[PDB]
Amino acid sequence: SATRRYYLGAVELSWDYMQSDSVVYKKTLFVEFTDHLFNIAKPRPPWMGLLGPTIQAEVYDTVVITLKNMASHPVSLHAVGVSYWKGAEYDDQTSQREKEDDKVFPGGSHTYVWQVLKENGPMASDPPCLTYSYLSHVDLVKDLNSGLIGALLVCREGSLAKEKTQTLHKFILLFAVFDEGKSWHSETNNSLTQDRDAASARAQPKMHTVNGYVNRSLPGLIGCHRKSVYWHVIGMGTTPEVHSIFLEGHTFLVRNHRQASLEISPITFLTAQTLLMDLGQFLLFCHISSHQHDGMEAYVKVDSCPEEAKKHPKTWVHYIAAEEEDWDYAPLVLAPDDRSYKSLYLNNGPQRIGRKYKKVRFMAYTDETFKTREAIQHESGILGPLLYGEVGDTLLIIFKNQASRPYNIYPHGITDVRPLHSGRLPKGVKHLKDMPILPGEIFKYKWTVTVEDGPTKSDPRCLTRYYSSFVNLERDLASGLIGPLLICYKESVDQRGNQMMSDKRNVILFSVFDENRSWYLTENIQRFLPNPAGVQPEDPEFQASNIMHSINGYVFDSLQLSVCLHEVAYWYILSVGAQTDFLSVFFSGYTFKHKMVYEDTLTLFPFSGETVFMSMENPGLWILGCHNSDFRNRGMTALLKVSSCDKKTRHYFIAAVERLWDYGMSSSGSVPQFKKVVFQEFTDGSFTQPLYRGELNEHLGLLGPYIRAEVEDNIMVTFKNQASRPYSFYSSLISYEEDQRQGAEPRKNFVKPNETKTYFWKVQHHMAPTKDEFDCKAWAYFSDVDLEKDVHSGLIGPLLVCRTNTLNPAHGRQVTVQEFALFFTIFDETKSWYFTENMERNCRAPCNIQMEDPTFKENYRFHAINGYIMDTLPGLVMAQDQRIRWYLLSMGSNENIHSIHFSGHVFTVRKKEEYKMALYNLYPGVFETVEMLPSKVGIWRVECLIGEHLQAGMSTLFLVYSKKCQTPLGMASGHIRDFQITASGQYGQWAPKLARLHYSGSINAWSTKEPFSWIKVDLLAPMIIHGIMTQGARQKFSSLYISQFIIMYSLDGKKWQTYRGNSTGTLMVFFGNVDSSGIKHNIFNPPIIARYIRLHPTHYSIRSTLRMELMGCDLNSCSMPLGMESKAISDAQITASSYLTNMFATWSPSQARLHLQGRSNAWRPQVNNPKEWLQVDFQKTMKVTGVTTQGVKSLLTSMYVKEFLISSSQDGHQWTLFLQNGKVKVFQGNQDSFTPVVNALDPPLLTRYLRIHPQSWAHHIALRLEVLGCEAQDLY
Repeated sequence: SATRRYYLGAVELSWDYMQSDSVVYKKTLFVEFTDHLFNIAKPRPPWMGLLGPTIQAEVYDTVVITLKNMASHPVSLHAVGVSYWKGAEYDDQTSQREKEDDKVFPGGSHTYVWQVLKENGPMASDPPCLTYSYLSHVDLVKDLNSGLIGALLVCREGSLAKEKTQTLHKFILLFAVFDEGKSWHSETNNSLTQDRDAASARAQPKMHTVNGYVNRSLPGLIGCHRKSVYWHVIGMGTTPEVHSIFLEGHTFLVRNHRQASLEISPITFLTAQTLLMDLGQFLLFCHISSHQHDGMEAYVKVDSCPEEAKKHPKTWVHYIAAEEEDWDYAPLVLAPDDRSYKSLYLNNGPQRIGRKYKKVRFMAYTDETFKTREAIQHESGILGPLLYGEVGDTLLIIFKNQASRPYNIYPHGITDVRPLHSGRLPKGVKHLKDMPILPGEIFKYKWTVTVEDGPTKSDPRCLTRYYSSFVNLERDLASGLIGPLLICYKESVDQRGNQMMSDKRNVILFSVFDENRSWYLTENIQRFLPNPAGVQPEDPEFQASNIMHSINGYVFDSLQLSVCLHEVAYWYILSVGAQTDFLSVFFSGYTFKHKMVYEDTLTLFPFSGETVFMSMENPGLWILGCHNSDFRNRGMTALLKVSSCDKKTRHYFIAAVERLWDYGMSSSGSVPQFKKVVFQEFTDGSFTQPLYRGELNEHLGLLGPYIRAEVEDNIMVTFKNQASRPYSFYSSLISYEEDQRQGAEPRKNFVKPNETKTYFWKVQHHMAPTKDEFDCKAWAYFSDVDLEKDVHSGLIGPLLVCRTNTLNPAHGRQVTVQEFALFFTIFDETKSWYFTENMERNCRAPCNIQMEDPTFKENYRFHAINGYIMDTLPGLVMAQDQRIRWYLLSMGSNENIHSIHFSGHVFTVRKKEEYKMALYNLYPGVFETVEMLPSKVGIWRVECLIGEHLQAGMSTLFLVYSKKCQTPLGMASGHIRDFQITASGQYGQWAPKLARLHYSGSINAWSTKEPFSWIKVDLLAPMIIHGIMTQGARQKFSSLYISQFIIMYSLDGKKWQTYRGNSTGTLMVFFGNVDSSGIKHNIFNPPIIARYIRLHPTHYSIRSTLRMELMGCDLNSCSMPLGMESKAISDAQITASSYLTNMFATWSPSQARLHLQGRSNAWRPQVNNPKEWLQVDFQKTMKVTGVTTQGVKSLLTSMYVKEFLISSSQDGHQWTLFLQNGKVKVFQGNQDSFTPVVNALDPPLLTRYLRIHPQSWAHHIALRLEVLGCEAQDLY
């Protein structure tokens, strides 16, 4: 274990972005220093720029970061991906010492210790170094937008030394979107802002930047020739805004996958690897057009450095020509609907052109003179002839510009384009991509595929690329110059062109052809419109009619993809259009194999493309489209008509009961109660009595019941709508085999109010997790009547499909792993099905009801986790050292990208191989199952780090408790005072005060006479109650067994919850022994967390007499034993002043084990004096909650220390006698030799050594002690 010590410091510096180091924007950044004196800063490479110093560590390493705060605003240091103990200021219930790390005030410092453990180490199938980051978590939004961020690297064991020899040449890239408006250092005009507008200063424009440098001013990026340079990418977006980072002529490698671009969602860490096999000053630019206008571009100045079954290249002769054609977007559609949105698109008027437009389409030809067209199918539509090619293949693209405008041909994946025989390119034309081929010219191209652009072994068989004209980046695509390119792997495409066993080669283009930018715009205006003078350039309606959201160039289900049944086929999806945001492309009830993982949502970034692989077996007609509500409404749909290519019943009952749901504002002027519809499980088919939700299912919240089923476990879900609107039940897994009866009619569910419908399907392998995945895979079910509105209303629930023999048969769920499903989304109640009723009931006059007002929409917007806003989601309890399987999922609009983070925790993602991650980025429709191992006990916060998403409140608290803190809570010991105990009634003799365990006389618990007599005990603070003792009891010759009570608990004394736990019934019957004496100590599994417990006896054997004792530990679960009876500490650590070690009866300190008998059963010093001690070592700074001294009975004589002391020391020399308020606290040791006496330290002592001084004893000093406490940080 090598300790690596850094000295960080947050300093305010006048950053200047563009100008290598625009306007001088004040920024606060982490700056490393040489020593703790904080005088000299370590030199920084120029390419780092506005980025915190890199912190590197290996497995089993430890870092001691001393963070000073020289700024004028509070700063913390919250590392990600490493283990540490209590830098986040949230509710965790910890003392002042453990809250200092959460926030650091200016002029102060704190020594964080992010010890790296084996769980943080990369797996075998992972890159040698993993990319993480650290930041300031005081405010998140303002901190990130103020530049406070660094980098963190967790490499393999000893891998730093090897990296020194074979330098992997790692680059640290920060794709920051720093916005000066929402930063810690935003314009100070807010002070005395009257008559001095803050918007005059350009409204603090956001700066799309790379490492703090904008518009190609990165002065340090220098690669090496033939060098596999590694990249470490960190995204910094407070707002949910994406980026697409491209490298000129270079393709990245992430997870052994050929990423043509970097999908940089707001907060993302990834490790890339680009094999630099070329010289020149390349460009690292953002390709999405709205960000292409921005300045997120950089220089990659690669330089030379000193040195230390087709299988042949085949030519591809093609004759592509640009032809002017009148394209009909929706030719086979019916009349436009009244004056709806369809009439905006497919209708003709003074401001509307209609469905026909003048464009240019890439047309194939069978000759070099371009005088004979080929056969173009209706499926392709606007797409040109298909282009392909294995690695190392030449593509003779003979291109003729038959159209009246200069157009050319150029691929996007292939980086080697040769102009056939060496010819002189005209002046000003450096490459073949910007060649303006004049009309009639037949200039040719040759595309040689290289390994650097071909698919890898881990990648799918073919790659989804495209070819298009590049004379103008926007208008050429807007005019219909698009075509597919298939860079396939070797031994998969023959010399003819068709793929080896090309069953159904289907290409779909989810792209938007903005007809406002078509080259033939004025021609369309003066041809297809009656009076061209009526056209206004700035008319929003005229512009709106131009835009045509189309699939393959078809709008409003004009494209009918006739796919065969029982047939295996591929789908190369291409989102290359005017869209500036990702598309949640989905197939109706069709999971597709993507990244070696089955899923029913493919996220495609602009100018990208991902191939998928699905086997068609579900009959019936389906609607392929995008999850985006608006895009599907504008016409981004297609009929995936799949007809027959003619050559353990786990029953569930779900109802959409419309219940008044609040977002937890009651616990977080009246509480705004919103009416929402939610799935709900019901016991019987009449939907009268529902399944009550126990403590283990309390975390579900707004979600529906767990629809759990194993492989080949045919689910049967009966759904009856208890609502006002006709909702439905539909999950992506439902195999509608009943659609085979007729074949073509669209599926209808539309379950009317007070109507019932049955869904029955068999779970198949493709929806089950694979061998390399976890035990249970997550899905979702919702309503397909209106996906967006139904989800916004609250109809959503997880459908877990697990592997064989994973769910426990008795409980119906996997018990060995604590399953936990989460759902992140934004809930704008202005867009709910019940919005009118909710708004009337929640906001009455003088409310200013304005659906267009942004602040009004904010109030109805709720960034919630499972329906709860401010860390309110209850029911998150996990046992330490126990496997957990979180099912993270999210669904919604395009602003629904979240960065799930478990504070002080990391999780493995067995997606394709066993990968390791610490910040998962979820996309709408993506249902990913992860597994985590809880290390430290306490309260940690699950949160999304996406700026205002967390600021508005998207976060929750989960509790990790130790299953070893079962200490008595103080009932019988007298720690629980009598005034805290109250009851309602009593017996003739027994009283509520006299309820202590093993009390004097016949009194041993509480007893009562009148029925329905509850008794409650106020613990004055929430505690994890692990159970209540139940042994034999009696009184006045009345032998009585357990009284069969039911427990109610509450955190405030009002919200009384009945406990069921593992019980399927609404309550758990706490029975036990039967005569008078059997020991049936009740167990709370899962434990009860409440400030108030209450006992309600139901059975009345004799009168009510029982036997009880509260057993539980506190919130921090620090009552666990450090280990004395378990021999956790070695004999060498236990030293004594003297001992009476003998032959038969050794009296050495090594025999001080708790509850050990025999001749050698305890420790007895040679001299019985008050100055003796029993110093024990921990080898680590350990928190000591208390000391439980005990006596012993050596043969016949009974000896015990009646009173002892404590003397702590961090090294064994600085002994400190324990003192309570200045007077030595001499704990009461023992009263007999057979019963331990607990003596809690107040406050608990963190120390490496402590001494037990036996001030008083009986006969000979005897000490069978046992220390209590939990592990803590060292004092580095």
